[PDB]
Amino acid sequence: ERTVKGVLGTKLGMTQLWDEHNRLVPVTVIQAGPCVVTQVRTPETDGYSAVQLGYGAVKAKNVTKPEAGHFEKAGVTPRRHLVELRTADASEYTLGQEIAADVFSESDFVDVTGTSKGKGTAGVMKRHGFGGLRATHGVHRKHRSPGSIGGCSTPGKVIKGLRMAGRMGVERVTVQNLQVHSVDAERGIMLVRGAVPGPKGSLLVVRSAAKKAA
Amino acid sequence: PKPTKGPRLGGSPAHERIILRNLASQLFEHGRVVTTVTKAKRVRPLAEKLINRAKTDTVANRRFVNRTITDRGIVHILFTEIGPRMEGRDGGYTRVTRIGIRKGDNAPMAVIEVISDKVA
Amino acid sequence: SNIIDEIDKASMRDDIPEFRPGDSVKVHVKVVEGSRTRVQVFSGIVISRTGGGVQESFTVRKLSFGTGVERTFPLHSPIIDKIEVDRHGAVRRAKLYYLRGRRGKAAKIKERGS
Amino acid sequence: MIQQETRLKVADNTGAKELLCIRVLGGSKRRYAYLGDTIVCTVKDAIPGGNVKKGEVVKAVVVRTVKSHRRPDGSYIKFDENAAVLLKGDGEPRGTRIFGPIARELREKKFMRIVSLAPEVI
Amino acid sequence: AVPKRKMSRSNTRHRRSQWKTVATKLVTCANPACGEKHLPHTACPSCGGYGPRGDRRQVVEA
RNA sequence: GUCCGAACCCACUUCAGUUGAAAAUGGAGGGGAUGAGUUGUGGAUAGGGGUGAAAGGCCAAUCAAACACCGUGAUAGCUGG
RNA sequence: CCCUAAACCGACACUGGUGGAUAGGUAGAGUAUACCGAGGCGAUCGAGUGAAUCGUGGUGAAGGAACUCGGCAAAAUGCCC
RNA sequence: GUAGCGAAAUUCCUUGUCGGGUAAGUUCCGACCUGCACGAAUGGAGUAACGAUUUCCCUACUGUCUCCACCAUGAACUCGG
RNA sequence: CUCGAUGUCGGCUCGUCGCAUCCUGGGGCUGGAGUCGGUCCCAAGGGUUGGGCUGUUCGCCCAUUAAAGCGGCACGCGAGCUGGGUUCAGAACGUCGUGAGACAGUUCGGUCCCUAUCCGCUGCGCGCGGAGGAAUCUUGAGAAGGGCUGUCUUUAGUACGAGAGGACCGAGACGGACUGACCUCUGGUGUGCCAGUUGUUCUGCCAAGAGCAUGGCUGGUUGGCUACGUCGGGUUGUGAUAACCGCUGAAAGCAUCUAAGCGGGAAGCACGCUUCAAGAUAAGGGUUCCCACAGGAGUGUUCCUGGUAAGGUCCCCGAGAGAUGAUCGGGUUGAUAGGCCAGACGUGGACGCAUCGUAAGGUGUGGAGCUGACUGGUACUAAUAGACCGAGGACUUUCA
Ligand SMILES: [Mg+2]
Ligand SMILES: [Mg+2]
Ligand SMILES: [Mg+2]
Ligand SMILES: [Mg+2]
Ligand SMILES: [Mg+2]
Ligand SMILES: [Mg+2]
Ligand SMILES: [Mg+2]
Ligand SMILES: [Mg+2]
Ligand SMILES: [Mg+2]
Ligand SMILES: [Mg+2]
Ligand SMILES: [Mg+2]
Ligand SMILES: [Mg+2]
Ligand SMILES: [Mg+2]
Ligand SMILES: [Mg+2]
Ligand SMILES: [Mg+2]
Ligand SMILES: [Mg+2]
Ligand SMILES: [Mg+2]
Ligand SMILES: [Mg+2]
Ligand SMILES: [Mg+2]
Ligand SMILES: [Mg+2]
Ligand SMILES: [Mg+2]
Ligand SMILES: [Mg+2]
Ligand SMILES: [Mg+2]
Ligand SMILES: [Mg+2]
Ligand SMILES: [Mg+2]
Ligand SMILES: [Mg+2]
Ligand SMILES: [Mg+2]
Ligand SMILES: [Mg+2]
Ligand SMILES: [Mg+2]
Ligand SMILES: [Mg+2]
Ligand SMILES: [Mg+2]
Ligand SMILES: [Mg+2]
Ligand SMILES: [Mg+2]
Ligand SMILES: [Mg+2]
Ligand SMILES: [Mg+2]
Ligand SMILES: [Mg+2]
Ligand SMILES: [Mg+2]
Ligand SMILES: [Mg+2]
Ligand SMILES: [Mg+2]
Ligand SMILES: [Mg+2]
Ligand SMILES: [Mg+2]
Ligand SMILES: [Mg+2]
Ligand SMILES: [Mg+2]
Ligand SMILES: [Mg+2]
Ligand SMILES: [Mg+2]
Ligand SMILES: [Mg+2]
Ligand SMILES: [Mg+2]
Ligand SMILES: [Mg+2]
Ligand SMILES: [Mg+2]
Ligand SMILES: [Mg+2]
Ligand SMILES: [Mg+2]
Ligand SMILES: [Mg+2]
Ligand SMILES: [Mg+2]
Ligand SMILES: [Mg+2]
Ligand SMILES: [Mg+2]
Ligand SMILES: [Mg+2]
Ligand SMILES: [Mg+2]
Ligand SMILES: [Mg+2]
Ligand SMILES: [Mg+2]
Ligand SMILES: [Mg+2]
Ligand SMILES: [Zn+2]
Repeated sequence: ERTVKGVLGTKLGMTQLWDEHNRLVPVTVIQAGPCVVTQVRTPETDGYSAVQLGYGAVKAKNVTKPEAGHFEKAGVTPRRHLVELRTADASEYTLGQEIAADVFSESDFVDVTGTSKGKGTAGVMKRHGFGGLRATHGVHRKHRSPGSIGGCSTPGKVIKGLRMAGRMGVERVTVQNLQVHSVDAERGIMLVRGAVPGPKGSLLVVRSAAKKAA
Repeated sequence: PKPTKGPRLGGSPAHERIILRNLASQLFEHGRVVTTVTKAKRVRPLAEKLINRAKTDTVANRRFVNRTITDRGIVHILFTEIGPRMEGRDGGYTRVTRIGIRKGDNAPMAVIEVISDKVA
Repeated sequence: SNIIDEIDKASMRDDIPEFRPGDSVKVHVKVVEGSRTRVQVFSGIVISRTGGGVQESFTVRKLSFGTGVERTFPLHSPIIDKIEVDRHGAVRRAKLYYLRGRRGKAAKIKERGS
Repeated sequence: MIQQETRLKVADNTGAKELLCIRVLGGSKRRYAYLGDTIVCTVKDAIPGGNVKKGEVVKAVVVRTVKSHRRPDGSYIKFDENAAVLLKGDGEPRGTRIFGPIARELREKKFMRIVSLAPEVI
Repeated sequence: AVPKRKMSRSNTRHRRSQWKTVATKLVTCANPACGEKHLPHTACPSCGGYGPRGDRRQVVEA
């Protein structure tokens, strides 16, 4: 239903600059390199409109015959990552079209989606902000404990969705309304004001801000 | 070199420090050592740093190597035999090869040796 | 990487003097006040230098009206019109935090080359 | 950061010498007060000849925090003691002299008398 | 806690059948004069050798 | 029958242990430490009795009357089979 | 032959108990504590692994008892002149 | 029921009343006397010194807490017994 | 019901539900002029503070806040914690009793065990299936989360008001609490890095070093982790509604929001935002890839073995992943890790030499030496070499 611009990139790290008001801004550096249109989804064939973009360098010996055939139909050289962008104007893209970082200008607000850093199995105190018990005052081997996990006979069960220990991180995260600080289109570099999910070297999807701004 | 992230060898970081120093000294004394996979892979960087220091022969270098090792026969071997052997070798003075497992505790063993042939 | 460094090179200055922690330093800082812009001087002893590219920063400690005030400036901040080095101290470390617990002659640094 | 039970020195000539923070004003569950933040305090120490008496519940504005204060230009200011200036309930100092350096954070459209009376504003 | 009831034979066997190992895989020695099985990326027990057919090295004198 | 403090004797608090390393302990502190001190060796007091700076405490790891054997296959308007 | 114990009393080759004697150096008041000597050991399942969690230690911005039944625990103090 | 003491290891009502201490004090501290239901060797009222006793306060100090984070270890986890 | 034990008061921790709503949202009536209120109708989305006293719950008080809601869940919650109270044994007071003793009187002290089998819940895998075998990108039936709010300026000293006082409806700026990610900044950590240093023992000694004492201690500190930090978010809105307000309008010549019919109307409902999702066995969709093998018994050809294609897995090097599985990347057609070279960070001026000093030591040579995680290069070392699995034109029927 919505029209979205988008590009694929790599998280390179964070730096800082001072804007025109001499305010220190933290910027994430994104190698928002060349993306090619590798497939176009239309309501006639796939039931929805989207653009499957390809981004990244790949060793030809690491691409398979199915992947080689997909890219050969697209007419492009193989890319490492294939990501679909849901946009109402997917009909304006052609197969093999080159999409660069200059899709966004110097003050665009963007949504950045990435897979966040992983923490392994975290306890209730770290992954859910639980307070344990006191360090002293009699507490008996339950300092970082979840406390109670339910009631009594009624109901004789733990309710679904109770917050417990478990593996946290490595999940899809979108940060909204991030201001594009700058775009260097010739070298495919994007300075975005703020912090984005994921470790350095992780794939990022930069899209138009769904809620425009705040 | 780099720290070891997880729990240390021997039940304490001090004991791992000592174990790695002794293992590097024994590797230099004998040329090869059968020392389980993790110990060999953990002592490779320290031993390679020591050999690289021993490549250039000065009194300050010998004293710095003698900070580690602490056995002057091993220092003599390292600055007289092992060090000159790697004049044209830029890194990679040792190699590790898996050897099997120990019967008693299933510990995967390995052999770490100092490269024996001249590069030239 | 090196791309980060080359991006940061555009925010660096080249008029920064050569000073260490322990040096006496005058920092001319432009303050915006109403419609006016003025330059206010913060004079004191450099007690730290946290390094690295455009993230370089230094802390200056001053003794004003019977109380200590420390200010941490990013070395390449645009708010600094200039930095002047008055004395070159003689210290034995890179972080002069012990000076927070001193006053008087015990707070004065030597002069380099004395 | 100033929280409840923090004891601050007084940068005024009101005769008070020490204040105990009873409450940090500005919203429910509010934890800490920084430079320019108003707190409710009790006078733990007072000059025997003075207009402010020990055990009085007053309002103060925080200057001179020990911790640090970030500024938008990326710089930080830091002091050696926690200090406060007593107020008359309208935002105007009870005293007539301000001692020690004063944070520029007080000059955010709010506390003009304290800035004018300050010997140094940093 | 303590088990409330004796576990049934079906459930006991369901859990117990998963306590199992895998067979060691083994690879043929690249040395033509040995041809004996050894572990992958491990020196051969029978000849003490390692490497491809072209460039062999001796790891164990055994 | 001074003070601080080891050995030694004890056991105030806390943490651990609680299918323990241990049927009463361990770690960290704590009290006494020339005295009404502590300890080795041998000895004396025996069950309605002993001994007790006194808690019904202790008398061979459950003492408001030890343990063993015997009366004895006690008796139980009670429970179980 | 063992003997502040793997051989004794503890059902054990048991982090407990068990009387006496010899008992050196440097630092120290010291038989405390630290590192060593005479001498004796490496301890009787191991190898790995940055999960949570429990135990045992360590550090900590600003605040400083707001914790809690209670300053429990810890910190602070500490020695000689 | 004397001297002396008294909302007390005793006071039900009771968080009695008044004062002090706190920003705020059912506890505490000094009184009052209305002693449910003190009292003179089952001693009364005091008392320097002493107390791992109980209670209240001040200061120092701190991860007790705001509000937890990080480090190493014995288990936990994986492999072989 | 339970005495061959259903542990009990208060608190902590973790919640979830109701609405009889404390705040925020909508409305009717007012003895509603305005600012404020009172009252009862909707409404459970979010929120609903920190302390003093007391074992308390309760309550009084202090300082706030938009508000400091009332209840249920074995007066929720001790195989989650505490143990202050209460119901053990010691002891004392008052009182009662001749006494042993007693008290829903007070007073000080007083062992809280458990390695989780099943359901439940939080996470992570293996298997089979998804009518050939695969790779890659996806749809969304459905599921989960999120939903809080203040102050100031302006409109406007306007409307209202005798004055005092003082708006609705709109616009904007800055916050409190909560929460997601992140480590550029600040702060913390640091068993690793540099330095200093006490005691001792050792490397024969000088010099230079090493072991131990909590990393002996002390001062800093990159990377990682992290909050005390930094960025972002709640939404503008849409559809049907609630209380309520109506339009037209009879039955009932009038009247009537209702009976026909049409419409406004809330933080609530369903969407909008984020996330999971085809075991959704209804097992979906697009694109791409490999394809008519071999041998037996056969009985509509069936079916079973065997070697393969596309593709994978074992194995090895690792991390941006991790308890283990798993995930992700690399494996010589190679920068995956280590080493090496260079730089950055960190430390703070190595050894040796020269010189000054009786010596401890100072100065120079010289931002020296050392140095982890960060960066860029570089096959020197290790990723050797090999195995194993994996279709067959893929059941059947009717259409076209
Ligand atoms: Mg806590
Ligand atoms: Mg604990
Ligand atoms: Mg329970
Ligand atoms: Mg580490
Ligand atoms: Mg171990
Ligand atoms: Mg050590
Ligand atoms: Mg630096
Ligand atoms: Mg089962
Ligand atoms: Mg004595
Ligand atoms: Mg004494
Ligand atoms: Mg005794
Ligand atoms: Mg006898
Ligand atoms: Mg008795
Ligand atoms: Mg007995
Ligand atoms: Mg009896
Ligand atoms: Mg009898
Ligand atoms: Mg008879
Ligand atoms: Mg023994
Ligand atoms: Mg002996
Ligand atoms: Mg025995
Ligand atoms: Mg004894
Ligand atoms: Mg001695
Ligand atoms: Mg000793
Ligand atoms: Mg000896
Ligand atoms: Mg012996
Ligand atoms: Mg053992
Ligand atoms: Mg052993
Ligand atoms: Mg044994
Ligand atoms: Mg530190
Ligand atoms: Mg602290
Ligand atoms: Mg501090
Ligand atoms: Mg203080
Ligand atoms: Mg309190
Ligand atoms: Mg208090
Ligand atoms: Mg409290
Ligand atoms: Mg204590
Ligand atoms: Mg202590
Ligand atoms: Mg009473
Ligand atoms: Mg009273
Ligand atoms: Mg009073
Ligand atoms: Mg008489
Ligand atoms: Mg009496
Ligand atoms: Mg009498
Ligand atoms: Mg007395
Ligand atoms: Mg096992
Ligand atoms: Mg039963
Ligand atoms: Mg209602
Ligand atoms: Mg709700
Ligand atoms: Mg209950
Ligand atoms: Mg009790
Ligand atoms: Mg009694
Ligand atoms: Mg009587
Ligand atoms: Mg759906
Ligand atoms: Mg960094
Ligand atoms: Mg730091
Ligand atoms: Mg010397
Ligand atoms: Mg110490
Ligand atoms: Mg850091
Ligand atoms: Mg009408
Ligand atoms: Mg379902
Ligand atoms: Zn072979």
